[PDB]
Amino acid sequence: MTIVHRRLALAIGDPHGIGPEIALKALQQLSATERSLIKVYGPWSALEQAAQICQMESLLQDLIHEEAGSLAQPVQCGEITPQAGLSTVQSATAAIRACESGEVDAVIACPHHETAIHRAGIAFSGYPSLLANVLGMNEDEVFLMLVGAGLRIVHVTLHESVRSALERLSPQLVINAVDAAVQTCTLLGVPKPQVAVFGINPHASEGQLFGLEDSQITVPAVETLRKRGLTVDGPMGADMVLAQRKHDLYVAMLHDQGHIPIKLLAPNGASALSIGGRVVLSSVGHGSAMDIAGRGVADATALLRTIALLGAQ
Amino acid sequence: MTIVHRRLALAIGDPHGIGPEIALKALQQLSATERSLIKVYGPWSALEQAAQICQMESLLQDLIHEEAGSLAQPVQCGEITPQAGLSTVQSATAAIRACESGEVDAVIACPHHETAIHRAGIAFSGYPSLLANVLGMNEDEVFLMLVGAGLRIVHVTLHESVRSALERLSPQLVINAVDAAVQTCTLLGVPKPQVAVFGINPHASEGQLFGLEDSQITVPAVETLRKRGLTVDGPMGADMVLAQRKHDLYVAMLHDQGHIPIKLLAPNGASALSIGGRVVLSSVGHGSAMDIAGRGVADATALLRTIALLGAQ
Ligand SMILES: O=C(O)c1cccc(O)c1
Ligand SMILES: [Cl-]
Ligand SMILES: [Zn+2]
Ligand SMILES: [Zn+2]
Repeated sequence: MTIVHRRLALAIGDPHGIGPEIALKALQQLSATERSLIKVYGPWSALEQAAQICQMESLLQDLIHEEAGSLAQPVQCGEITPQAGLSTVQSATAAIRACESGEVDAVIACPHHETAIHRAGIAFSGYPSLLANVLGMNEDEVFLMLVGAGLRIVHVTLHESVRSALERLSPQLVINAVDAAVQTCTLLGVPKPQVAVFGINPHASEGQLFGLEDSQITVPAVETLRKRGLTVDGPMGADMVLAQRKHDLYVAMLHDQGHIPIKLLAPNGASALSIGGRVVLSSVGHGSAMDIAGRGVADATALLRTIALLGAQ
Repeated sequence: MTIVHRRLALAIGDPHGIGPEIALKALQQLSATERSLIKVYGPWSALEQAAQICQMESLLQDLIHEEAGSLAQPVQCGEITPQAGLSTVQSATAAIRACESGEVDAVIACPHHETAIHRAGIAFSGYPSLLANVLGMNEDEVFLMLVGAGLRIVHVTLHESVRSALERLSPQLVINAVDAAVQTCTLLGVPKPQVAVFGINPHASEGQLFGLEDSQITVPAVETLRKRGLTVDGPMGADMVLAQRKHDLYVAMLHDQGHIPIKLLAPNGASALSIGGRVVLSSVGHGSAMDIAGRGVADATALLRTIALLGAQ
C-alpha cells in the first residue's frame, strides 16, 4: 500500500522529544521506494539515539538525510533545553528552505516544545509565523488549513481576538487565503476544487440585515475570484454550507468557525497545514511527549496519517 | 410507550397546512392520560376538517381544547391566505400566554407559513422574536437553545453581527443565558447538568494573550455561577471542549459557535427551543406542506419527537 507519491521533507522536531523516535517508526513502515522520497532534516545524533532505543540501526543506512540543528553535547532524552529548542527551529528552517527551493514538494514537522524554543530566545507563535519569517512574508500573508474527516478549511484570520480579526478582515485578505488554499489543494490531490466561503456574520449577514461586513468583504472577494475563473459559492452561513458537505474547500473567517467542526468530527486526528507561497508545512497532531521520550512507546500513526495526506496524488 | 410527563400547549400552526392533521395524528397515538396533559390551541373548524379527512372524529371528543385564531370562513386546505396567517400567530399567542400564566409548562408550535403571516401585515422573523413581543421582553432577553445528537447549546447572542454581539456581551448576559438554559434542562429531563462555557476568543483568550474579553466576561460569569452552586467548566475554546463530549449543556457566545456543530451532526432531527421567562417554545422541524394539506400524506413523527423532548422526566 503506497502512500508516498512525492518528495517530502521531514524535520524531526525537538531532538529530546519523541520526534526522532516517531520519525524512524513511520519510515520503518514504508517501502524502500517510499523512504527514498522522504528527506530527513535534523541532528544525526538524535536519530542514532532513537535507532538504539527502537532497535532500527539497519534503517539509518538507507535514510536520505541532511544534518540540521546539530547539537553541541549528547542528546538528553526527556529534558527541555534551549539547545534542543534551537535544533527544532533549525531543522524546520532547513526543511522549509528545501521546499522553497523546490527540492521537496511539502514539509512535515515532528513535535516541538515551546518552552524549549522560548528559552533559546526565539520568537515562536506557531508554524504559520515561522513560515513567514523564514520565507520573508508578512504573517498576515500566511494561513492555516485544518484537514480532517473529509473537511478542508483554510482560515483567513487565526490566533487573535475576534474584534482584532474583524478589524483586519478585507477583500484582499480573503482572496489571498483562497489562492493559498487552492494551490494547497493541488498538492492534496484535488486539482480544481469547489470552494465555499463562510459568512463573517450569521446567515452571511442576511444581505445587510445582520451587519454590513459581508457586503464589504466576502461578497466583493467572491465576485473577484469568480471573474478570475474559480468555482466559488458564497458567502453563505457557515452552519448551512458545511452541512451540505459538497465542497472540497471551505473558507472560514474566524478561528472558531473552522476549528469547531474539525475537532468535532475528527477529535483526535486532524492535520494542521501552514500554507505560504509554495510551502505547505504540516505538524503532527500531538506534543513532544517529554515524559516518554527515550522510552520507545510512542505511536507513529499521527505521523503516518500526515505523510499519507501530504503524499497523495 | 409513555412520552408525555407534563402539561403542554400545542398550537396547531397554519390551519390550512398540515399542522391540524399532524396534531390529531400525534394525539391519536398517545394514551388517554397523555392526551389530557396536552391542551390544543387553534380554530376548532380546522380540527374538524382534519378529523373528516383522517377519519378521527371519535378523537375530538377526548381533546382538551381552547378556541384561538378563529376563522371567518371555511378552511381552505392548501391555500395561502392572510386569515390563516393571523390564525397561526393567534394560536401561538394563546398557547404562549397559557405557559406564561402557568396553565401549562411548555409550548409546541406546529408549522406556520411565513408568506401567510406576512400578507396578514404581521412582522414575523422566527419564534424567538414572537415569544419576546408576546411576553413584553427585548429579543436579547430570549435565548435560543439548539438540541440535536446529544448536544444542547444555548446561545447568549444570536441573530446580530459578530461585532454587535461582542459590544453587547456582559457577565450578566451570560449568567442569564445559563440560568434560562439550566431551568430548561430540568424540563428536558436532566435536573443537575454539567455545563461548559465557550470562550469568546480562540482558546478562550489564552489567559489574555488573544484579547481581554474572556477575563472580563466569561471568567467572572463562571465564578458567579459556581458560587450559586452550579457545576460549570470554562471558559474553554469551543473547539476543544465540544470535542470532549462530556457536558449536558454547552453555552455558546455567538450564533455560529453553536449552530455549526448542531447542523453538522443533526442535519435532520434537531429541535430549536426558544426560552424566555418560564416559557419554553419548540417548533416542529418542518414546513406547512401546503401541497399535501388535506391529502393525508403527513406523519406526526417530527411532532411526536418534539413532544417526547419537551415532555421527558
Ligand atoms: O438559523 C437558525 O436560527 C436556525 C435554527 C434552527 C434550525 C435552522 O435550520 C436554523
Ligand atoms: Cl392542560
Ligand atoms: Zn488554535
Ligand atoms: Zn440562525
